[PDB]
Amino acid sequence: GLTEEQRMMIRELMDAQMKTFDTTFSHFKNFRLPGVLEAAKWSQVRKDLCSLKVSLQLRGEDGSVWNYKPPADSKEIFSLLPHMADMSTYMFKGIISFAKVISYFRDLPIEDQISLLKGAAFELCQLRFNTVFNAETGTWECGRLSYCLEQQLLLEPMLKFHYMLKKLQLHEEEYVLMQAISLFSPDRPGVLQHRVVDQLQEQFAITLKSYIECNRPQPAHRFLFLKIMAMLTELRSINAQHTQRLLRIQDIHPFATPLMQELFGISLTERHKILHRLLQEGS
Amino acid sequence: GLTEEQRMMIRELMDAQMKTFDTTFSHFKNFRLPGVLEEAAKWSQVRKDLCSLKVSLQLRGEDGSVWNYKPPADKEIFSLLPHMADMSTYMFKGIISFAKVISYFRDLPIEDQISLLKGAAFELCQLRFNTVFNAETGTWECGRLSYCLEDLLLEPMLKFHYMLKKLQLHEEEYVLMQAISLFSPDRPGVLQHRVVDQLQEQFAITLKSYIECNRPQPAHRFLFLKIMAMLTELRSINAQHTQRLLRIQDIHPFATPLMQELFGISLTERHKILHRLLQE
Ligand SMILES: CCC[C@H](CC)Oc1ccc(C(C)(C)C)cc1NC(=O)c1nnn(-c2cc(OC)ccc2OC)c1C
Ligand SMILES: CCC[C@H](CC)Oc1ccc(C(C)(C)C)cc1NC(=O)c1nnn(-c2cc(OC)ccc2OC)c1C
Repeated sequence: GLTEEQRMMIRELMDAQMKTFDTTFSHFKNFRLPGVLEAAKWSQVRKDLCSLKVSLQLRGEDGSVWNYKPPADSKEIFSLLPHMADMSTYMFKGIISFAKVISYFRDLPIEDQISLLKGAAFELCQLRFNTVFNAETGTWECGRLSYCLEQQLLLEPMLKFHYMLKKLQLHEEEYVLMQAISLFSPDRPGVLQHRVVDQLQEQFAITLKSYIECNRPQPAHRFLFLKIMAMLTELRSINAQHTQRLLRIQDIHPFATPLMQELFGISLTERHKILHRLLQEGS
Repeated sequence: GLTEEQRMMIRELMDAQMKTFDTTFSHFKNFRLPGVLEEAAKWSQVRKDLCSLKVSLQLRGEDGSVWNYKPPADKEIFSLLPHMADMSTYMFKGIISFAKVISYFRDLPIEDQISLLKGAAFELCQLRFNTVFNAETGTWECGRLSYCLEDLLLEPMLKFHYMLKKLQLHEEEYVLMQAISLFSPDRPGVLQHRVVDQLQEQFAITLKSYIECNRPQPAHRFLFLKIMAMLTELRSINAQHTQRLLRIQDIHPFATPLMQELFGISLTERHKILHRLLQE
């Protein structure tokens, strides 16, 4: 059905996903939590966060449950950001390990490996979040941790993206191929090997198109490849929107972890020491 | 009305209660919380104890947020023990200060003060908890903290709080219950048996007189005897749960240093912490 390299290409991506995606978040610990007790600069920031209002649930090995309901909109809308920054950083660290396992990624120059991950970090993080997202309950089920949302919501692009993508009912192979196509974006800022990364991206897209033809005869999956490519384009647009929105919040309320600071621009390898160090460390 | 000495008795008890009862729990900080992670017959008795009064904890925040802790189901039954040990220790400190403000209590020998507090600590604590208990929601409202019961009256402690709240007692009747319970002449280790009994009788007479003077005559003709019956039932619950606490401590230590003295884990030589608090 698939060519020998296509079969090996999917097997490597699926193996990398298994080795680097902590779906139960069993190794996510020592994270911050909400404590137990210039007009437009502050207004426009709040206008977006209301759509992303979530309640946190922390289940334990003994069966107990901690549940955090967020405060209502009235500096109280930034109570969950230190936790989300710790969670995002943990997810990105798994994303970094995902790229290190891919052979086509290791052979790139070290600065291109930094540039590619810097542009696809948010996109690969939301793709993984979609696999743990529950469309019915509106909850991201992250093992011990759960994030439950609190029409006017779908107006937010990130929310509409997760519902549209979950509605496609993608296989694990299609998800990990989306991650590869997003990661190997030749037109990211700072990329040097534009041609090599572009050639790699094209082979992943062909492999995705071929895989869909071999496993989706159903009419519900008509034009699924073109739908996926459109979603990846939309996710890249959402990346630019949220990355700039995040910088505004950091400007008013510092919350980014040291690794997240490198991702935002707050020698290439000299200003990305943590990312450079993580790219040299092995699994 | 009441005699001037009876009025001064209530005025001093109310003054002590005002100075020593943090009704809003504003100073109850730095407490432990459940984390985010033959001996058979010993554990057999322990499980039967903890599963009787399982509660869920709620934490309202200054910003309006709410933390809520649901307990597990049947070494998992020990998750709320450190928090309650912190809560009981804080409550008893206010109980100790309550007795120190009473002049009739300071004039007692230091050993009798230890014996009385040792036997009335649990009873005076549940009486104070009853005033912050909501019968409708089944929740003890301790300011920022709330303890909600989990889906009862079969348990005596549970029916006690509902029956006592049903009486709708005044502040003066509550603080008189505390005095009658504190000045129990038949506590273990009490020496001044006659003096404490005479004091308890004066508190009881004052309580009976207060009810006759501030309540409708026929509707509350047995309200005093209802109160005495509740105090009798509460003293039985004391020995039952204090024995229950000794079992749990034997298998799983959780009691704070002050609680250890309260349980038996020279009367002043084995109650040095309690002795120090009575001196200051
Ligand atoms: C599915 C979306 C994720 C998350 C999981 C349930 O949903 C949220 C829920 C509630 C909230 C608030 C409003 C209550 C705080 C936020 C979020 N979402 C983030 O916290 C988030 N998601 N991705 N990133 C991110 C990561 C990055 O690389 C490390 C670079 C740039 C990034 O943002 C441009 C971040 C910071
Ligand atoms: C009814 C109101 C109390 C409390 C508030 C909701 O209900 C509980 C709920 C759950 C639990 C567990 C089972 C989950 C731990 C326990 C308790 N109850 C105690 O934690 C308690 N209440 N009083 N005392 C006490 C005090 C003392 O000196 C002041 C001496 C000996 C004492 O115990 C014999 C204690 C230790």
